[PDB]
Formats: sequence, structure tokens, C-alpha cells
Amino acid sequence: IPPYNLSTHGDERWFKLYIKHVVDNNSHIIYSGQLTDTNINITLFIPL
Amino acid sequence: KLRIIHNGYEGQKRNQCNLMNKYGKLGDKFIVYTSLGVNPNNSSNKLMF
Repeated sequence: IPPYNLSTHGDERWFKLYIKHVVDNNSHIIYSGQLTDTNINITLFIPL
Repeated sequence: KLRIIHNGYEGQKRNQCNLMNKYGKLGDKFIVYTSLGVNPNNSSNKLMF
């Protein structure tokens, strides 16, 4: 995950990443965190 | 599976290394400094940049 973008923080800095279509068509939230320079390496387990 | 990391030996190396990461991308080319000392004169710190 990239340091800062597409734009500057306003209004809110935070980024959240979701999962979808696994058991349900609606998306479900798997990770939520603040966006920070310079790099973020997140490793997830995803079920099928 | 091979793992290559840029983190400094706890101490100055990690600080310099964190500067490299914070203000620059990988593959970028630059000068770093091996020996850092506190001055006999002009210092009250025992601390260094």
C-alpha cells in the first residue's frame, strides 16, 4: 500500500479495505487503518 | 523464499536507514556516512545528527 494519495488527507486520512463475493454478494470489511508514508505491507488470509 | 530488508542495526544505521526509506524510494542512489562523532567543542549534547 502506497504512502499518500490520490489526494491529500481532507477530509479524512484513513483507508479501509474490503472483501466481497465469498459467501455474500455484499462487501465485508476485512482491514481498517490509517494511511502513512511510506509503505504498508499487509498480509491477509482470505477464504473461498 | 528470499527476504531482503533495509533496516539499520539498532543505533545510527537504523536512523540513516529510516531517512532513506522516508524521504526516498528504492533503487535511488545516494551518499551515507560511516562515522559520526560528537564535537569536543561546541557541544553540550553527547548527542549527534
